Amino acid sequence: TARLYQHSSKSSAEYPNRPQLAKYCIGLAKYIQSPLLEYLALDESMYSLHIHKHQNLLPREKLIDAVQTSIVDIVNLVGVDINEAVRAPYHALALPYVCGLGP
Amino acid sequence: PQRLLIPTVDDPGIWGVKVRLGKEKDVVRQILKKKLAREGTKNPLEIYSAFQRDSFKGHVYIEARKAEAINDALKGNVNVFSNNSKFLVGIVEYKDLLRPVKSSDVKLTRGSYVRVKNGKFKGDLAQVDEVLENGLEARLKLVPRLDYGFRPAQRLFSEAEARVHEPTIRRDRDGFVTYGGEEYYEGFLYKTFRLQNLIVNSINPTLNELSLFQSNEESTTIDLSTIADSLKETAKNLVSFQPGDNVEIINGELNHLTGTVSSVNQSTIVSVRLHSDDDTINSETVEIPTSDLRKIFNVGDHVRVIHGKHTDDTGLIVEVNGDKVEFISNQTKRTVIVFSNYLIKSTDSTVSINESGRFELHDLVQVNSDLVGIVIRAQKDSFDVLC
Amino acid sequence: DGSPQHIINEVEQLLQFHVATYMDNDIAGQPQALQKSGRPVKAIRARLKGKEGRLR
Amino acid sequence: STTITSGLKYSLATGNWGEQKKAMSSRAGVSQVLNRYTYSSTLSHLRRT
Amino acid sequence: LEQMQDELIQQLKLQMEESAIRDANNIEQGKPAIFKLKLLPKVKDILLRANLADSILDNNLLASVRLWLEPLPDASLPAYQIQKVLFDAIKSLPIKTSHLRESGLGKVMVFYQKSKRVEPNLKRTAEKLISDWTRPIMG
Amino acid sequence: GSEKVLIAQERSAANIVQVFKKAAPSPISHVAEIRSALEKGSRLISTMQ
Amino acid sequence: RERACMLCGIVLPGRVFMQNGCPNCDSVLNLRDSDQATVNECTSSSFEGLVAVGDNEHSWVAKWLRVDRFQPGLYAVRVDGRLPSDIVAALEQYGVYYRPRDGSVI
Amino acid sequence: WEEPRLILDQPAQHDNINKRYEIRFGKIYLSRPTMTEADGTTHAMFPQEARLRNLTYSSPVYLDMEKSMFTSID
Amino acid sequence: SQFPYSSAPLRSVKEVQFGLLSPEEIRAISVVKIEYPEIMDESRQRPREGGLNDPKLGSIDRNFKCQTCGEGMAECPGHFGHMELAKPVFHIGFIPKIKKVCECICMNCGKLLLDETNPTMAQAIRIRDPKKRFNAVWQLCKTKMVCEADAPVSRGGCG
Amino acid sequence: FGEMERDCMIAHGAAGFLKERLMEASDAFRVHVCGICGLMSVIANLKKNQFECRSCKNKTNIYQLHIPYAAKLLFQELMAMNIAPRLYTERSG
Amino acid sequence: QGEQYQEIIEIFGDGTDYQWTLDAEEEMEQPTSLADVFEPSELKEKMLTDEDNVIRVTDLPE
Ligand SMILES: [Zn+2]
Ligand SMILES: [Zn+2]
Ligand SMILES: [Zn+2]
Ligand SMILES: [Zn+2]
Repeated sequence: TARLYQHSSKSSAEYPNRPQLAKYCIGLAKYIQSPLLEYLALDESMYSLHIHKHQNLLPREKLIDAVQTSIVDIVNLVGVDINEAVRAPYHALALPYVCGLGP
Repeated sequence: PQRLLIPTVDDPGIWGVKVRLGKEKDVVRQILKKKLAREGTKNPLEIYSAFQRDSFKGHVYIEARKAEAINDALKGNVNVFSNNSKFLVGIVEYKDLLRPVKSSDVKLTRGSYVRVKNGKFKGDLAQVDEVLENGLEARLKLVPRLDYGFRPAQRLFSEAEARVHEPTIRRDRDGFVTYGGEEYYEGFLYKTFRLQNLIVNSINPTLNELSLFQSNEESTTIDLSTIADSLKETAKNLVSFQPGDNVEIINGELNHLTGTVSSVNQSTIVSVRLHSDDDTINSETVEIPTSDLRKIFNVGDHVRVIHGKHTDDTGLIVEVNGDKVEFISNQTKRTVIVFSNYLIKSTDSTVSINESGRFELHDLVQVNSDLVGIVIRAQKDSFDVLC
Repeated sequence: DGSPQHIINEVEQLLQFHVATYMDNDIAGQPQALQKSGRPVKAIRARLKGKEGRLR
Repeated sequence: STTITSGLKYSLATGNWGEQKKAMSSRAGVSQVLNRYTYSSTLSHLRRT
Repeated sequence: LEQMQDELIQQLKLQMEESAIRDANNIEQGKPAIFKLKLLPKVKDILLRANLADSILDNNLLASVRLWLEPLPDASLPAYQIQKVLFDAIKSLPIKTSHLRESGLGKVMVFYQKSKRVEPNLKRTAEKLISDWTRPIMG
Repeated sequence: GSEKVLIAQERSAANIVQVFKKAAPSPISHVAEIRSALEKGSRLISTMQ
Repeated sequence: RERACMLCGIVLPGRVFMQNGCPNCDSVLNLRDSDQATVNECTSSSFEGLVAVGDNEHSWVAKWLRVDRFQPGLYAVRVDGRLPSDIVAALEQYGVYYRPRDGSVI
Repeated sequence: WEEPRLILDQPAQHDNINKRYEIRFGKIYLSRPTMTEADGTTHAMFPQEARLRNLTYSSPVYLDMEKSMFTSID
Repeated sequence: SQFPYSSAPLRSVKEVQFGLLSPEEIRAISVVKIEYPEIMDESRQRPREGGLNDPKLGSIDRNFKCQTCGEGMAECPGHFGHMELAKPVFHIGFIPKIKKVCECICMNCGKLLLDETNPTMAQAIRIRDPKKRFNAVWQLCKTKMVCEADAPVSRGGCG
Repeated sequence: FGEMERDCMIAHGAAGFLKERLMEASDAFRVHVCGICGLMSVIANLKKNQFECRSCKNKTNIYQLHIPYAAKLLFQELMAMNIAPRLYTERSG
Repeated sequence: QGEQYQEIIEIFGDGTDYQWTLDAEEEMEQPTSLADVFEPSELKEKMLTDEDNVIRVTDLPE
């Protein structure tokens, strides 16, 4: 997730005065601190990761649905602190995957 | 009255004389001083009035009746050039020399959205909450730019983060917060800015800033009068015509008529050849103002987007829902809905992908951990990779 | 903004002079357009004539 | 003093015997670099018209 | 000579009135005004002829010029070609106070000056013409 | 740091009358010209023909 | 420092307006007997088009600017700012009509 | 001494006082050539040093200017 | 073989046709409109768009590429822009020719002062060479100082 | 290689040597021309392999010429003075 | 003077012959739907369409 984070415009806006390698280090530290939220921050880019060896044989909608159901399962396993999600937009990434909610 | 005061033949003449730049008011004051000093003498300065205008640089206009009076008035002055660069002002120009300027805008209206010329908030849209009576400054509603301890991106004032990074916040009212000497009202900065720091015309609004400003009023973009005016201005200015374009007429006696642009002269007169069932009418060319022309888009024509999020996208028109036009793209190969004001009939794409992305053509790009490929075709926001 | 005909004539003659001396700065019977150093401006016409011109 | 100083220095350095802005349509070559290839050439250059 | 020119100009006046009536009726019937544009070249050629100015002022063709310049009741302005040709003709002819009194073109000129859909160049020319026509009255 | 030498300039003398013959394609057949220079400073003032 | 009197159109230094008042408008404005707020509301330092008049009676410019009945001196074609509503009503009480010189009214 | 007198006049009326301001040029003083360094010191210059350091072998010229303040009331 | 490959066939020039450039052609061949006198954006590289050194006009730098054709400095030929004038002006090289044409035609109704009815005019018409034809027509119509309302039957003249 | 040397090579009749001197040993350049307007206004992206004269609105009638760079400069300077030198690869009659 | 003022009024009119035309012109010069304020492809991304309100109001998991 760090290699995609360092090029994301969100990271560039967050840290305008920092080079790419600093963003790579920040991505690594954020991945260590919370892997789930770092995977969530990729948004559409997380379907291009190496998930399975034969993941290219599936239709795109099938892969997206499988990934989304896995995220819903894992997020509802973990739980979301609603006040933090309301205040910190970084933690609000898991709120659409809460059971009964959506984007 | 005002209309009766227009000049006549028997009114005193007006002469204009070129002077050095920046000394016009100095010449005016010197002429007034000499007129006052020589008043009541044997040879008084036989003039009547003298003035100058800031816009008409390098010109000083004196109202008199004799050229010798002008020579006497200019005698003893150093700002006047060596040659007698004097001319007779036409009588019709007398009213024009004293006509006012900047009338378009009686005054700045409170609540309008304006852009900032310079400063740390250079280019950010700001709402005119208050207009100072002096007219040199005005208090404005802005989006704060702070790092809380080269400028940070604009964002609504976060009181909690400000307190965490700096616990020296002061409070005076409810919803009115003072942080770092700057007054923030419910997340929006209220700071006075000078008149010379603002753009009050040709203002281009964005959905993001509009939503960010109207979010605090608990009703999304509730206000749409100035926004509609900005839409009208952008729609009128963005329309550019070319020969051979099929256009339709909105007003005038020739309303609801189709025609093809034959030639374009300047940017306000367009000669159009109309199409109709009568052959004798089809052989006539009519020059029509651009303000009463609307482009005609037929189904199945290559059109290139002028401006917007889908800029430089080409394709074939599929559905024409009046103002809104739908077309299948060429690059993304998907249907895109863009307004008809943003379309130009370009039969070929010829899109250059230079100065985009991070990838030259035929670059060997690592797709993921264990995948690699070569860029085959490049697009504005996508790439084609051969594994 | 505002149109005193004399000022229009002056500025439009200045524009005509600039466009004319951009192409031909050897116009007989009028002064040449000069650089800030005092040397005359090298027009397009002077690039094409003489021993050192484009052709020869 | 820079007027006289610069005018004299420019005219002697470049050979244009006039005002610097008036270099066009002015006499040139009034001042030249002294020839020092041999003694006789220096004498000849010092006695030239 | 002059009588033949007067007869031809009166015939042109009748043709212009008939064309204006036909175009107004067609506009009321949902059809564009085409007759005025068709008659425009002949009217332009006649107006550009300098020696016919005296006969034009004698026959009061400026009344029909005002009628063409008069906006139709649907609040639709005439074609820009008609306005430009008539303004150029007005500039090319020496219109006096008596001719203005006979024709009443000042009302339409004031309307064109005050209107905003009219081109600003036409606005400036109308202002200049109004100033020139007010010039002899006060001196 | 560059050695510069002034070259003597040759000019016609002032305050002397010189009579010349104008060429054939001209109404003038002879001319008598004098150039006048004040003794103090030796500077040209006026030319009279 | 100079300010342009909104009503009559004359231009004088602001300290002159405070200490002595407007020589022409003193019959209806009482600028000398007025505080700094009223002076600012009737004299503006932001103006354009300096005008010097020698003979008010015969100058067509003075008649066009409606200053032919005033003291000769520095005058402004356009003055930024308008008179307040209370001062306008007070002038209407005196029977004098106020015509703005801001250019926006014509 | 060709043009030894610059003259400025001002018939001030602001009590008529006709004031003439004029300056006269006097003697010319010359010196031997001198060299002024960046640190501010000065010393006599010789041509070999001027050749080596790319200086100009020149000497200052001084002129006596006398100012007088003429005034006549008439 | 010192040039990179191109699929366009290689031919030689057989004819050069001269002429004037029309405003429509100038607008059509242009790639950008020039309206900003300032050469540099903010004196911090990256020249201003719409200025006299717009990057679409071509690249004259080693490391930069043209934003119009995408080619390098060695291959890019350069591209033209246009600049709309507020008022029309004379082309300095054609002013005497404009004067002669003005003499040749009528300033009110844009027609030649003489028609083919005059046999000398017909003879002037017959010569194929445009320069000599113009010279003959000008030598004839220069004398004629009045547009003819009727035929010397109306020829369309305004008189 | 001045003008007199050019005349001497003309007098020798060696056209190939003259062409090689003035092109291969000097500013040899390659341009693209529209087959309709005959102007050097083609926008060629050789690696993208797309040619287009936007004015004439054609993509197929386009040729390449080998001309001196000074000739290209001369034609562009003429175009700057509103003259239109059109290069065609066929005769008309 | 009054007589020439009346003559000027007769020649140039008081404007009432076309004041109603001017009022109609000003009325037609003067005039909100988000479908016309921004592009549908921008409305959809910002969840501003009617279908997003239908999804948000319906009592079912999204
Ligand atoms: Zn006052
Ligand atoms: Zn290029
Ligand atoms: Zn004619
Ligand atoms: Zn072409």
